[PDB]
Amino acid sequence: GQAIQLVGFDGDDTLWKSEDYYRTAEADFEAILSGYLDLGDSRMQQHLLAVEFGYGAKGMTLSMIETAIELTEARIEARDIQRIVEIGRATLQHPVEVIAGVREAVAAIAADYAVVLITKGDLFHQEQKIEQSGLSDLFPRIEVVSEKDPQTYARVLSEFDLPAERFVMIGNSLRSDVEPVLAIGGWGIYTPYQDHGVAADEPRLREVPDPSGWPAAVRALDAQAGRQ
Amino acid sequence: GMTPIAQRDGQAIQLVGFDGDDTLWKSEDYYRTAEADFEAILSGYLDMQQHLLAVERRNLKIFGYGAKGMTLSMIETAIELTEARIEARDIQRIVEIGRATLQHPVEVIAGVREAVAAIAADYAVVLITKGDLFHQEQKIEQSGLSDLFPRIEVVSEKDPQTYARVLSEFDLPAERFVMIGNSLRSDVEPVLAIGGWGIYTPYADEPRLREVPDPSGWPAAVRALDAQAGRQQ
Ligand SMILES: [Cl-]
Ligand SMILES: [Cl-]
Ligand SMILES: [Cl-]
Ligand SMILES: [Mg+2]
Ligand SMILES: [Mg+2]
Repeated sequence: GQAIQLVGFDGDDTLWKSEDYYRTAEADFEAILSGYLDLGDSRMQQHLLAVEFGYGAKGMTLSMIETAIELTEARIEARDIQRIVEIGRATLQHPVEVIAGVREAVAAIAADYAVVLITKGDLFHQEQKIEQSGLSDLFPRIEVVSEKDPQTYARVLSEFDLPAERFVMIGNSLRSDVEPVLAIGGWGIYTPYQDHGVAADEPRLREVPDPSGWPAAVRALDAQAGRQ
Repeated sequence: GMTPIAQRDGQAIQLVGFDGDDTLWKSEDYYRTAEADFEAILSGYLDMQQHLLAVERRNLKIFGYGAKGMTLSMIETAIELTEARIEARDIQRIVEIGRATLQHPVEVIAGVREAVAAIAADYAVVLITKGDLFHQEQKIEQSGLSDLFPRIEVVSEKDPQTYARVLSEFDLPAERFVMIGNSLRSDVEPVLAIGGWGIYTPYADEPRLREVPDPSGWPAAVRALDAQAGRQQ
């Protein structure tokens, strides 16, 4: 006898660090290009954007490769393309660091609510991050998906036989973690770490600055769902 | 995530799993084309070559299966084979091979749709495949067979533990599951290992397996396996 029954959690940049490592890869990529191009010139013009193979580490590497070949008019040396491959390989072999307060927060939540990890990305690398994280033991239901759109979240909830009104999703993206869930009648917790359509006065949302606030926020949303 | 199958009385097998690549649709043809285009690029450097297995075997452990990792392993192999002589323009060409493979035409194999529909009349059906989730999802949509495969399960590896996990979610014991595929090693052997049944259809002994040369034989094979299963349980 309670309103919210299930709490979902994003992976990358919610449960564990990810973007930091992609920023390191990007820094290394630009260092390679700086041997060929004047990158201190508002004039380049990437457009890594255009070459997205995907947004995961494999897609990033192929995109970095195409970009480098394009921007250097195919003058880039094979030895330096090998260095871009080593960036992706290094990014793929990154043990993920769990975000401080996350294990405590999930444990506290898992004491009163069912939980599910819903992560979009490369299946292989995401399974590796889940394993590396040590968080498997708190998540008996784990979903890796190719897209976070309303229908994918709906499909997930349909497998739990649970209406969206009894679900809270926690994530670092208003666009891909909160908005789609609101769209099907759910609740969100946003912990920031792609314009989105979330209304400035959205009542079914809390912004929680760090994971230590997630349990209180779930309970707050649960009381609201009970009154509403 | 799979959800428990409604099991029917009066039959023993309840669920039939299908592989995709080289079972429901053509795949290997396109990978062989990829490999011949790769060799054609290399031919301008060297008098394929099989430094490629070396590289792919070590990269499996970071990429898993699929065309994206294949492309990166090809780049790495070409740079090795040509002692870093390979032109960026030709590496460009390797990336295009990979791009082409990632959108390869999905041509369903003769007789498959009728076989699947026939089986689906009496049994739950699931598509179980390893590799790239996004690419495998796109192949089922390109194929035209989406209406028959609402249940779709992409895994990182096809091994007994994985198959057992999939079945645990359907809440089904392995003796009520048949798996159909073209690879003995990946499709059939791991399912036999956890106590299931197998149909082996290679893409051009063992009482719980049938070797069936083409898909038109699959529905009869399922029925025969079901009959055997029922006499034992
Ligand atoms: Cl990717
Ligand atoms: Cl990913
Ligand atoms: Cl694949
Ligand atoms: Mg995230
Ligand atoms: Mg196959």
